[PDB]
Amino acid sequence: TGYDLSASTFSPDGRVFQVEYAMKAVENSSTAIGIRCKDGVVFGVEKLVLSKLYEEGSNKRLFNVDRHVGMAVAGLLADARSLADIAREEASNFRSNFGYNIPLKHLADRVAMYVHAYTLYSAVRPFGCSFMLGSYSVNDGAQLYMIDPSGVSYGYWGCAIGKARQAAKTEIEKLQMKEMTCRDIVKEVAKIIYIVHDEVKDKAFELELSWVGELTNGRHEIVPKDIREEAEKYAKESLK
Amino acid sequence: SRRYDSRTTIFSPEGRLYQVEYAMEAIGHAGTCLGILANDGVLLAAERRNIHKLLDEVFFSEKIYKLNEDMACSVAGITSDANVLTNELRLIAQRYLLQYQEPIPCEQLVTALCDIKQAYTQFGGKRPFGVSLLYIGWDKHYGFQLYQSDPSGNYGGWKATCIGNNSAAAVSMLKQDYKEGEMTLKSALALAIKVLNKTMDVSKLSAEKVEIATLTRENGKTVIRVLKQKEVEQLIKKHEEEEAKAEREK
Amino acid sequence: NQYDNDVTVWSPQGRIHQIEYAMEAVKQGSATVGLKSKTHAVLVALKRAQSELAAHQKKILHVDNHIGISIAGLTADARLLCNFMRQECLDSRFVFDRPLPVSRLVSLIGSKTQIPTQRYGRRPYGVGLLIAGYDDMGPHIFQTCPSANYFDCRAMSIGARSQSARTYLERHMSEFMECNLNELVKHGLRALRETLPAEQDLTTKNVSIGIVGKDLEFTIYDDDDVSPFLEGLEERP
Amino acid sequence: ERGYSFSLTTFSPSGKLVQIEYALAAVAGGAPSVGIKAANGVVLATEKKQKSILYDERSVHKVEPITKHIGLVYSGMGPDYRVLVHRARKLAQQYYLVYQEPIPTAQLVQRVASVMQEYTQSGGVRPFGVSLLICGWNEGRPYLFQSDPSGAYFAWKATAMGKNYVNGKTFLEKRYNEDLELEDAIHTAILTLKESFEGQMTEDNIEVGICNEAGFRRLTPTEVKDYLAAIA
Amino acid sequence: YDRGVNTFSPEGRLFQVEYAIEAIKLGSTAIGIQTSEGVCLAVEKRITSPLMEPSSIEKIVEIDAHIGCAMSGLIADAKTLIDKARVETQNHWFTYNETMTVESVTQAVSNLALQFGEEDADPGAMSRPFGVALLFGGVDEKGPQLFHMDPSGTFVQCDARAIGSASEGAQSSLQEVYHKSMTLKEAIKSSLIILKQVMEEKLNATNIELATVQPGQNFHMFTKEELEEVIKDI
Amino acid sequence: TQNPMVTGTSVLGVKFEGGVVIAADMLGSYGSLARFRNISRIMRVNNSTMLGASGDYADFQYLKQVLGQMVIDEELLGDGHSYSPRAIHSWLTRAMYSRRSKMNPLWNTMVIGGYADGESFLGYVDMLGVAYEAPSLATGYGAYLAQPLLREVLEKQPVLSQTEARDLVERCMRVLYYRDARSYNRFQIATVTEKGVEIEGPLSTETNWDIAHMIS
Amino acid sequence: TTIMAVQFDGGVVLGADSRTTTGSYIANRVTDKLTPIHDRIFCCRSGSAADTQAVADAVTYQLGFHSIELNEPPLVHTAASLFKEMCYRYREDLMAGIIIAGWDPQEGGQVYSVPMGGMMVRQSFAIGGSGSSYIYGYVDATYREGMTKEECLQFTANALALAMERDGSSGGVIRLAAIAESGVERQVLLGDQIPKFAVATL
Amino acid sequence: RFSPYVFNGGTILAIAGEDFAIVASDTRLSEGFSIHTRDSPKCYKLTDKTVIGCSGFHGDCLTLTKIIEARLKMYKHSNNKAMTTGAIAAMLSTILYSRRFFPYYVYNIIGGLDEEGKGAVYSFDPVGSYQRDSFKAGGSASAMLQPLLDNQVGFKNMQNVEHVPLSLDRAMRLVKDVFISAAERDVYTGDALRICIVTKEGIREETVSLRKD
Amino acid sequence: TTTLAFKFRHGVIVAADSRATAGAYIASQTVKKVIEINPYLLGTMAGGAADCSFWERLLARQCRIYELRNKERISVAAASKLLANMVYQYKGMGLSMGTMICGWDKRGPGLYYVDSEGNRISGATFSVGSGSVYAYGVMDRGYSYDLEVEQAYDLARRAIYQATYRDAYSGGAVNLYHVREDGWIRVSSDNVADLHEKYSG
Repeated sequence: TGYDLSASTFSPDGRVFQVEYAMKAVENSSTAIGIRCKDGVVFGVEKLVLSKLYEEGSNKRLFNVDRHVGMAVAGLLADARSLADIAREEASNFRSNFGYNIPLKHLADRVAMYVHAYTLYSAVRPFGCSFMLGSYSVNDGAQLYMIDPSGVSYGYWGCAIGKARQAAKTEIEKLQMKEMTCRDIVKEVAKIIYIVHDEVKDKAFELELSWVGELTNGRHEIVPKDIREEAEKYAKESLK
Repeated sequence: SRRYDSRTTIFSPEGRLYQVEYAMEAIGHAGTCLGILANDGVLLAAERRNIHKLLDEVFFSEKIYKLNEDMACSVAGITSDANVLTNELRLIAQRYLLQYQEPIPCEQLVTALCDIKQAYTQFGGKRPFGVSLLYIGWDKHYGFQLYQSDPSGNYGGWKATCIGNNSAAAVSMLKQDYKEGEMTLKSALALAIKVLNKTMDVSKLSAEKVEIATLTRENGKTVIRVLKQKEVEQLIKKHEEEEAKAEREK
Repeated sequence: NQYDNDVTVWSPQGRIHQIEYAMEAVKQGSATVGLKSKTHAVLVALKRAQSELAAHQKKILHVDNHIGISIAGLTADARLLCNFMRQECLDSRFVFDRPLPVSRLVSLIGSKTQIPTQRYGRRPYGVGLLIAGYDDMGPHIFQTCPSANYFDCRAMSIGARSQSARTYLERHMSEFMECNLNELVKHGLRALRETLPAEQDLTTKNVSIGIVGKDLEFTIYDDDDVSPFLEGLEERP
Repeated sequence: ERGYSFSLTTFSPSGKLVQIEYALAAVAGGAPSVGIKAANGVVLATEKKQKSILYDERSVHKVEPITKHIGLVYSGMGPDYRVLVHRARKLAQQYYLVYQEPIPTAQLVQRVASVMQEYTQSGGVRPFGVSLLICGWNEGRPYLFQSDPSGAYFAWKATAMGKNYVNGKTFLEKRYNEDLELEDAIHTAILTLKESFEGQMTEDNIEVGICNEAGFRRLTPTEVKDYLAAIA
Repeated sequence: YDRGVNTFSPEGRLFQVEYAIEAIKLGSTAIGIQTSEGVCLAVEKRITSPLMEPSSIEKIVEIDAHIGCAMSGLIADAKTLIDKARVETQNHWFTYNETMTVESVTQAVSNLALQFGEEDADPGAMSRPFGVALLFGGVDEKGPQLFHMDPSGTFVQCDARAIGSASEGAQSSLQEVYHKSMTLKEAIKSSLIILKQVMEEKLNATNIELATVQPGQNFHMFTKEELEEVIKDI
Repeated sequence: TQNPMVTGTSVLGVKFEGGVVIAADMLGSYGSLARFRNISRIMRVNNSTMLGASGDYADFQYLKQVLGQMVIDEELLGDGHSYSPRAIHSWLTRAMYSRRSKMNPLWNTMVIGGYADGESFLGYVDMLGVAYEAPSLATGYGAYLAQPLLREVLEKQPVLSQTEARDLVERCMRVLYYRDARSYNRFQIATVTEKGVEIEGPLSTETNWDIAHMIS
Repeated sequence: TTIMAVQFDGGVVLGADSRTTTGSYIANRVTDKLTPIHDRIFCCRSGSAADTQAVADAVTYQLGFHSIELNEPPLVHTAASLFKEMCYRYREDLMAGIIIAGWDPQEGGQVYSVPMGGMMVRQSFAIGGSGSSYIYGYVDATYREGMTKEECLQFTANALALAMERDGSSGGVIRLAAIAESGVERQVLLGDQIPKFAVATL
Repeated sequence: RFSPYVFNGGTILAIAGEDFAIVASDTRLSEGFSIHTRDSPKCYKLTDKTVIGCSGFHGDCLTLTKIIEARLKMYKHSNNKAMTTGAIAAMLSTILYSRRFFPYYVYNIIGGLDEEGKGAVYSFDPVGSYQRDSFKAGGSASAMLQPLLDNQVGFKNMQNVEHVPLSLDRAMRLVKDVFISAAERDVYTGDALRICIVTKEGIREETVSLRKD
Repeated sequence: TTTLAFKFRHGVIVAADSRATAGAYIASQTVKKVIEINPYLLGTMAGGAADCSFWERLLARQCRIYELRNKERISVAAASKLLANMVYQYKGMGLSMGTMICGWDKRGPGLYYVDSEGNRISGATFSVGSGSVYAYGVMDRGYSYDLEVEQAYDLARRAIYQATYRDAYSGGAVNLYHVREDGWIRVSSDNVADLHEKYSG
């Protein structure tokens, strides 16, 4: 008590236990991974099937916040939707005030500042969501920034957020993703997400996968269906 | 904010209000103020506690202020609350003067102050002004008239009253030795000296320890005169002489 | 403790106890089973009454001619959100002269319900909405939990004792889509029937439906006009 | 930003503002300072004990002016002192704008006292943790004012805030004259500062401001060490 | 203090609203019966002392010429809601040249109900829920109607309802003696006999307030002579 | 907007089977001065809706920016839907009416062509907020020069082929160039059909001046 | 005053007249009408002097802060768009015409015009000011695409000299500034150096 | 200077029969000296028992029509029943006065059936004064239509003439003839006509060609 | 536009023409120029018909609220003051309304006048409208406080007939209202042509 009741107070050592609980709430959620390559940035997010009565593509953890920026989220999904709305509002403001699409670096910086702004007052609580934003530009290339619930944004060759994030990171380290090809990296993302998924822990599951990059003409999009079955078959084969 | 609020603007289980009770207690251990009425004027006796030799003491009065052209005040308690209260009282008194082209009646100004103090106790979430106010003045409707107000917002009209330490003893001395309707300025002054000597017996009557003020009506003009240090010495000498005479006759 | 007396607090387990209380309240609400076909979507709710004397207060609200909702939880918050959604629908019809699509309506209400999860001293709307609507992309069924999170669903059951209805929906979800309107409403009615125990009966005087179709505007049916639907119904399993 | 509307400062059962007492304790724990009056001016002195010489003690200043005729020093927290002196500067500038005459020191101290009282009685705010020694000259007269975190103020011929402040007050009382000159005032102030410096004062460690009919001006280390040499 | 105004229970409900319902059962006993020939409202006055004027003790209020209301609970808090309901009905009349329907009046009252908080809206708003249960009896295009307004905002249309100190038990007995084809005279007789049976004290014309709404006549409140005329047979 | 400072002249548009065609000159006139002569006064809402604009050009730029931003928002929603040309027409109408209601209107007259669900739509809105749909539409002086000929030929042939519509629009642009001071010999034409939206770059019109020798 | 900007292959050349008149009297006979927003972006201002100064200063503020946020130099199109928004939002009381030109790594030498009203469009050659009307023929008959730095400078100087000697609201000296990857270099043409043309004395 | 109002033309007429209501209007939209289109009916059906005829400034016409639609929907949701003709008239009058200081430059006619199966025609003004009359014509040619309606439908200023209540066929023939007459002398009307028949059987829409000029 | 009203021993009589014109054109000849605020309170419309109707309806709503709150019929003076304040708060805003309100209250018959200018005047006789200047003549020359009911009726009818005949903005039919203790009674609604033929013969 007193040191973990609000985000406006330090621990006797100077810690923020509300933000730590937000980190817990984003860790215990389903996995979400984002891999950037020399010609694209891909996202593969893991969807928990509460019941088969749901639709495929329901409660998407993948948002399209700008014409060329995606958003893979984990944690509280309503909070993720609100943050995606804020991100697209910021992108709209930048487009109106500067006449061109916002760069991913400044977008992520502004969104992280906004997130941190709601981690300072007792009148609000820190966001229970972490999110990775991927974009592409002709002059910048493929870009991918991961953002914590605390409000820290860093560029990641490849990041994972969720329960099996560290395992996904470690096994994918064998991939030299910084100069790879987006199409095959989609299949490798399907692979890694299948291995890091715990079938015993979650018997029912689904995958939402997408990329943005030069093959997309620099506009964020979902994976075409045919590539979806082909990547699914590759992942099934890699399950061995 | 529920846990960390002080909620000073709510009731109490037994019906009292702890904040005003604590304010009154603090005023009780605060400085001594006395107001008295005479047939030709009204007198104030204020006691200053911090009397270090390092004081510049250049001010005409410390706890006694002039609300407007024809009314003076004596404060008891927190002097910063006293300053902000006094200049608010001056502001509203001059506001009435502007609005009506007539000196603001003392009862009017006291009622307005008690209204704002009561409202500040009523809500706002802030600790109440822990300062007691004792107002003297002259008006067209009642002339010489003095009131004592409380931080709770309650006021009363008195012929003479005292606030501070030994308030009960002081008011007993007034009830015993005040000649209603037959109190001249000299006898009123002597009674005020008696009270100042008795209600604060520790650190017996000293010239620099207290300040004396008078308010009279000369030629239709309200005159507020602060008795100088030589005057206070004269009061001390007169009190010593009269006490010696009374004891020798005893 | 102190992790359950406020909305802006973080539990050590990573949860909000007020959200848990709201999601308990939505289950404590009355039974409502909604489902859809390839062309039509129908909500079936059983209207609880405070006593036998009460007339089984309506749980299905008419938010638009093509969209309808059913509530489970706080009635006042449900009514407030229903007014807010119908204001959005009329705003869309006034601005773009088109029916506001169901998916965007549900996203907008989710965004609206997200703000109380962050605002200090602000409570979540303790009511769950089953939204049945029809638009250019066919019928759609959504369940907006008081947790501010919406789920697109073919067939959802909310309220107390909903596990039997949920099992029925999971069993027959393969055949919900291709059956016609009367078979669809019969399947929903049988799910609501299995919701309740054997001794109680699916009486016509305490059950209501709200159905929207390809050509059918969202219309609500009550005791007298659900009687043709309550024809040939099998006894309680 | 919401803003708490409940005053953090509250009346204790005895009526004592124990929070204000803790503010005064923080003042005492802060760096000491002294102020003294002469027959024709005021002298303010204080010590700036930084860490090891890696700090550029010249870069930062502790004695601050408000106008050409008013200066002040503090004992307590520098963060509070900065905002307080900045607000006092604004108040003096506003008064000069309105009345086209220099701020009297008494009125400026009254405004600062009103600001402190507003801080103490308002909600969502901490009381200031400083005690100000304010020197001023107006109408051919000197003025030195003590202002406490409680919001009150006094006109003190000599004062000493900080550690050993009561002993500093007694020492000033013993070594204070009614009709001393500015030179005697500087001698007394430096004598008190060295008697309560605890660590072999230096011209850099002592910063002094003088206020007289010529205005207020801060003594540079040259004449500072000159006076320390003359006083020994 | 500690607990807020927007705090639920571990089982998922507002214990403040539960306290409001408890205060509802602390309120005065009221009875309302709707029939095909109108609707009747009754309430026990709970006279404290004979010095208190029975005129100022009236729990039945006119919302419009065709609507009457019975209040139980914080009678002081109920008058603000009654004024709001009347002004809303008159606004509806001013806008649409027709008398506002009783159901819409009840829905609007529910809209006003459960709208409070510390920092959730304009500061000049409510802090606590209304602690009054209401019975809206009226006549409109849908014939005679009767609505139970719960302070929870869970408005109900009910043929007959008893609320207050003796709400339960008395409501069951009223239901047992209530039928679906009763006349207005039968309704008032049944309500009066049930109220007399459940009275905590010996009742007379100075212990009860009676009013009715008819399909033809407007909202009429039973004076003392007609009260004695209808109570002498019971 | 109080006064239009730079103004583009009329915009023409008709509907044929399975699509619509719109045209407008590429000149932005600063009153009587033709400062800009290659700007685009036609904005593409999406692959099914397109706008042609007259009146002030700054207000047109602002309107294009807002419409593009809101279409981007709709695309980002990803609900599988698309704003119909009817919806675009209604939203422009409502924005114009709100803008006049604040007594700061938009000095622009817009023609909204589109083709969705096998329906060719051609909407007309103005600064003052009047809205309607017609088989033939023309703003400004085109409403007096081309719109009469448009209406006559459309009454003669209720439905005309795509090439017939293109030829008719070319002739009407020729007439406007002859008899309008704010026109330009080079104009931009565009078509909205089932394949999508196509803007046929800069195009010119043939001019006949044989009557210039008839003066005597 | 009169302002003239032309882009060359890899950069831009801008020029402005040095006359500002409060009626028939010249307020400033050497006034500067080309202001560096950034190291490779300049704005040619015309119209209300106070409006131009306020707009230029506000744009310098906002674009500098935006460039610091991006950690990268801005773009000519971005600056021109921000001028467009600023002028459109205040077209009622801000009455000015600004030519926005310069070089950026991604697009190269580019010129935009935002006259009174708040509208943005790119032009190979941009002309503004009260004296802008008299030189449309000369620029149309003299300017051809594919020019180099020096010949753009000479052509701009000639056009601005014609405008200033034919316009009573323009005169004094002419300030030229060439912006490219090499940097910004600015010169003033005064008196004899200004290109004087033949006069039809009879 | 900017003029917020412009007269787009159009004529609206309505006759309230004993068991039916007829509301007819040309489909000519005008602006200054140019005609825009030959199809823009001024009649808009709210319910099966109420239709509105709105003429004048077309922008205000469209916005007011959509406002009436929105208020109809809100009232329908609130009261769980459709709106009566008198309720719609009062609501539209309140809406008109809500813009008292920015008047709607529109003329409105409320044609419908009440609960008693009786025709009801309500005339309005730009500000919101309304009443119920058996027959009313408004718009461009109100002055050219009112005397003929008064003499024929109301049988006003006639001797030795008994008062037969008008039938549907008589009303239809009369409205067709009166617009035939109006399209000649008035320039703001003609080239088409849309007629809405409000009866217990529903709303019947009939289109008739007029003077194509 | 022509309305008249006058009190006398047996109550108050209000008469009004039924012609409303939109400029030089008669818009309608059946306008109910007398507004029934309550079954016991009457108003009129003169000048802006829509403004008069809206303000009379709002006054009706306000007085219904007051009656429900205070269990008393609203005083005519109180209603007049409330309407005067309501109109006066929007003075100089283009409002052109003027009306007299009469009724029976605790102080017997009572007639007050209010206008868009905020002028609230009591009195015995009033008339406002285009032809009110004419109605003054007949009303004042035939008025008596002790007139019988029929004499009041035909005096009001004759005054309205004269006003409608001489003026051109007044005509159609006369609407006659008698306000007594219980409330108002629609005395008659007579066409001006029938009135003219009756008065001529």
